[PDB]
Amino acid sequence: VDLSKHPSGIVPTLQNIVSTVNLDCKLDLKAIALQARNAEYNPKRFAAVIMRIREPKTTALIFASGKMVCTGAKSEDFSKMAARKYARIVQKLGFPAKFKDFKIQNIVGSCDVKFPIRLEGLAYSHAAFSSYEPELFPGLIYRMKVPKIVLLIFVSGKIVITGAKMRDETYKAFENIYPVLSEFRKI
DNA sequence: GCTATAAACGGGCA
DNA sequence: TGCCCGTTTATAGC
Repeated sequence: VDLSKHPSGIVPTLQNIVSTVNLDCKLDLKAIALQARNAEYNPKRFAAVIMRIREPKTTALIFASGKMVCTGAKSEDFSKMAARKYARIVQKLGFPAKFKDFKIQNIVGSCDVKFPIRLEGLAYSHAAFSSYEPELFPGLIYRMKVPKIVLLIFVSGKIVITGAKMRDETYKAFENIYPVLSEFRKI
């Protein structure tokens, strides 16, 4: 384990990637839904052709403007790969699709400090960052400021980390919270 | 299933 | 304007 960005020795698994990209062409979603078998289009419910591929297991959202969203991938490149696959499926249907302005929009990762946490004690000494109402949701909602990352901390020691645009913020935010979570170990 | 979280999207509606 | 819906994913306690 690389103990330079991970002094803890713990590495958050990335669990979901959300990305955008501009096909930079106007599209007929009604037509796309007809010749593609992989596509569902409910213009009332959501003005988007919803498309999926098996590897990388992803779901895409394709809007007439030409903007496209890709979700479900386990990493940044994996997400890019899927978006490339979707853009080419579109090209194959006779549309001047390109691959303009690809952007990693959100990283979601999870990890495990491997010990229980007193969520109340954590929520009590960090009132400015925390939000813990275990009747609505069993997880503490910790909005870190540097970096601006949102952590979801639980009793078991399992942790969700979201709102990251670079995977180093996913890693930094956890590293920031680890010596805090040890402070409130549940014995 | 709903409860919560981040984020892109575009149509709809107060 | 703004807010919802829309998709995905870890988490887990009703």
